[PDB]
Amino acid sequence: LRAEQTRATIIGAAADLFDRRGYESTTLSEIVAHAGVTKGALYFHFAAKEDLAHAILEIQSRTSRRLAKDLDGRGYSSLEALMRLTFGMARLCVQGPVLRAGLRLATAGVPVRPPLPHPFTEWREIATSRLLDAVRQSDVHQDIDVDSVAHTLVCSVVGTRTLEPAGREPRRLAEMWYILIRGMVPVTRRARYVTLAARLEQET
Amino acid sequence: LRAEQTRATIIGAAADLFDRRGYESTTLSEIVAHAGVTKGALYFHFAAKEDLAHAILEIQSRTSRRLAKDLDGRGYSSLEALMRLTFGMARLCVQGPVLRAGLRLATAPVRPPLPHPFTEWREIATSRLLDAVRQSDVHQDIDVDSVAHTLVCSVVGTREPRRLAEMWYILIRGMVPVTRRARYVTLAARLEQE
Amino acid sequence: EQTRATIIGAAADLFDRRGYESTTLSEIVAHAGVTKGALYFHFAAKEDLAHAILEIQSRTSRRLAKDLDYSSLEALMRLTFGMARLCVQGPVLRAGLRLATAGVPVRLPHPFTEWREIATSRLLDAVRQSDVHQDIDVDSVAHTLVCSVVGTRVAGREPRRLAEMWYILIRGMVPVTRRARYVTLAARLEQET
Amino acid sequence: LRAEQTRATIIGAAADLFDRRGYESTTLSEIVAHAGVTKGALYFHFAAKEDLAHAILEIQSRTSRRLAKDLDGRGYSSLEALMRLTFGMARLCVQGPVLRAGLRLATAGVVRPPLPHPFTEWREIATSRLLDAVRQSDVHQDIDVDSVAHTLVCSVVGTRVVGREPRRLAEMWYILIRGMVPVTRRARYVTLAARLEQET
DNA sequence: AGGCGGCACGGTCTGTTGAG
DNA sequence: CTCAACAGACCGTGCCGCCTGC
Repeated sequence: LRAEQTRATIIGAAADLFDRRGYESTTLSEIVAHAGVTKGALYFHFAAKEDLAHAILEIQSRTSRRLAKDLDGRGYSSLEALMRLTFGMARLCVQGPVLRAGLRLATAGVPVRPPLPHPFTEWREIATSRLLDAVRQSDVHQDIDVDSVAHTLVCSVVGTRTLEPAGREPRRLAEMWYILIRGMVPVTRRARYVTLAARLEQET
Repeated sequence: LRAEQTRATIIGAAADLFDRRGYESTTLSEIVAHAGVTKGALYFHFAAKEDLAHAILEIQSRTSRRLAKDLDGRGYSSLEALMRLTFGMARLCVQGPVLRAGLRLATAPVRPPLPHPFTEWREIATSRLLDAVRQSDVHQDIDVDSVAHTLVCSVVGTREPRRLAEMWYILIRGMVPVTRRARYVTLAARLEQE
Repeated sequence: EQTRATIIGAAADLFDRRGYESTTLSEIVAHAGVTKGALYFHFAAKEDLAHAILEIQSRTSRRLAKDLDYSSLEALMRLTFGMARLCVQGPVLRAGLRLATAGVPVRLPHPFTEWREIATSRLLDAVRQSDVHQDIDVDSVAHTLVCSVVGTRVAGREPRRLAEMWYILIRGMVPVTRRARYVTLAARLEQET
Repeated sequence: LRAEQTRATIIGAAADLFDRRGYESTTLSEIVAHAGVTKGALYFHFAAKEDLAHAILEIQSRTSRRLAKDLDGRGYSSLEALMRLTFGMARLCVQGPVLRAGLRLATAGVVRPPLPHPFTEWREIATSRLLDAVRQSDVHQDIDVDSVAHTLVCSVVGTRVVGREPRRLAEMWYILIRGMVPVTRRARYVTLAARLEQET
């Protein structure tokens, strides 16, 4: 019946088990423990734990797909919506147990279920195709890089940060943009983005 | 240490399998068949599987101690020694897999009390990017962190070192004074291939 | 229902080659077209499926038993070439043959002690009519008669595998009197198509 | 090699459970406890339990060739060999479950050369040894050897073991001499066949 | 520094029964 | 005749350290 809800009950806890322990360390006895289900109830929705990793990566590529287009519509444009794009994933990497594992389950092991659209080329091209918009609007410089800044961006956005608690993850991201707009914005409206960066910290 | 090359060829294949697979993805089955010796010889140089991910990181932080002292033996500027160190610590993670596994192991667990590479590399910059402020090659206002948090996926997220100097421009155009900026900008693009 | 004969016939082609025990209840459902909740309204067990596929065999061995209209020795030799033309006719019977060989969760009488006890009655009654010698160990015959037809493949030539096998018995069992009366009754039963 | 003392302990208890419960039911957790080893001591000798088939049917096949070199040119005829050989398999069909499992695995392994296959290796030794048993009497000049080949191999099944084998075979041979052998050596070939049973 | 062996879970999935 | 969930061993083997005759 409505026990289709009793399916993300393990995903929201297999991600916390994926992000903290890693992939090849998450025992299915441990995953099925942090949930409230039995060894066979997990198999009814997932063939292998490789199928629990390729489906948990769709909950990431589809939760940033509806936050990079549905977030638009009205308000923000070019290099102004790129900041709000990050200050929201930075929240869901803290206030959400799911997609903070997808950032790790995309470097320490790619899933093996066809097809394989890698999420890094989904960020090193959603930013590039939006970074290209800032040159034709005088929001950034014109002599700067065109493709060497995108892979530089989705990079410091990661920064691993695990090592440190999830309290300085959305607030250190504000320092990343603080240094970035120093070598991009043509100085005139440089403080127009610092005013936004220092205020996007404590929200989603 | 005479015929100790037995353990010198174990970590050579142990690092290649820790890179083209993973840590636990690689078992002792192939790691002794891909190397070329029995398990009875493996347990004469190493105590366990974790002692490999403890003898590989301690050769990654042993190379991060030789090249770190080879730039302080000439006469570089503190900011110059820091930026010619990120091009040296990136020309090694492209060729040899014996040091690429340390890039792969220290991500998905080091054995105590060895200093972790992330904690070490992030404090190598802070110590260097502070004497680079005492020489007034870096402004005093900007917080020095500003560290390896940005120089992370330089090789992870995968000409290639051209991406390294591409972000050095964005840093110098912000933390380095506008006068001494013309030096380190053209002295970082001076050579991206060596 | 009609599906009662569906999850038992499609489950017969997946029983012989696989070996029953190695046949998953998932592939049975997938190869029958039914559901995993439809099987358990008609069987409720994979053990109850074996007893269900042997009952359609033992009740077709006693359904061919209603043929007591020739000589008592012939009302048995005709069953031999009447059984070889059944275990090749479709997946059924063969799946019952494959199941009876290995572990049989039977109980429908015994798997083979019905073809050894009731395939000797239609032979002992052929002794009191003097088609079989009265001074032979008759129980020693049925215990060593239900093989051969089991075959060394458990080609396609099976009647000749049994016709030139029946001849060995009709030389030391059936008297020299009516010996050819059943020798010729094998080359004529050797032709099917 | 002490492993030979252990590898023989595992393969023996494995064939005992193969003879009774079959291959598709022999629990691996029950073998190591029925033999006296551990789950890993078995893996050092057998990866998967398909190697408990190419190691059991390897003995069943080699012991067939070891019961042919003892009867090479010993002095037996071309039919006296198959007579003292059918009671040769009657040995380890009761005294040892090893070869007893060999005369049972007719479904498992369904096929991979150069495995002799326990039926092509028994139809051959029957057919290619009756070609000389049709010359020096013993076999009539009309009995198709290729037809009794598929009959001779099945017949060794005998009983429920597919007792009751070492005595059911005696009647199986006595009822087969009368219908294949001349009436001059019919009472002479059943001679060392009624006595060729009171010990096997 | 051997070949042989000790336990234990890694995950895959099996034949099953309560919601409605 | 259904979609759901149920526990449980099924077989691999991974990783180690006991006494072990090639």
